[PDB]
Amino acid sequence: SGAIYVGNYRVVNRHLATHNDWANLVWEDSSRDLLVSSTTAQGCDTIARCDCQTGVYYCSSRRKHYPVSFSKPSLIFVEASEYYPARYQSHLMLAVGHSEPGDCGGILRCQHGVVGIVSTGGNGLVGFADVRDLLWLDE
Ligand SMILES: COc1ccc(C(F)(F)F)cc1CC(=O)N1CCC[C@H](C(N)=O)C1
Ligand SMILES: [Zn+2]
Repeated sequence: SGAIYVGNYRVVNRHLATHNDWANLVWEDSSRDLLVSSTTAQGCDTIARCDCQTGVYYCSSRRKHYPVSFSKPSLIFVEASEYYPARYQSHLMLAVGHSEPGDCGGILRCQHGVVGIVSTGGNGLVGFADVRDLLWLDE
């Protein structure tokens, strides 16, 4: 679990979104595994606006933060689940690192701020859904 709170927005994994998130929907994209809902309180997370390929993520299954190198956002296959069919997920970045299903929502950050959130994992790999292109999160 986990979310990004920026301004009057809450960014979560779409597959983990709640009834309130769907009832206060701003935007969602199944192909990115993202959902943004509105909030009644101001968020202060800084979204990074950069092309960094190094950063630190929070890994709930280890109660620890890990430094990682990660790929540029791209399309990558993801197998079925209670949430999605086998398909390509866009705006996804991979890194070598530990992750388990409940790790989705963990923040990845670089020196510029929030980069994205854990969305996939498996094989000693960790996938992050990028949020740096969502310029409207600030305005
Ligand atoms: C961080 O997640 C994982 C990490 C590890 C594993 C391992 F296979 F090893 F058991 C599995 C996962 C879970 C996973 O990748 N997905 C299930 C939920 C929806 C995700 C999506 N964005 O389509 C895909
Ligand atoms: Zn950066």
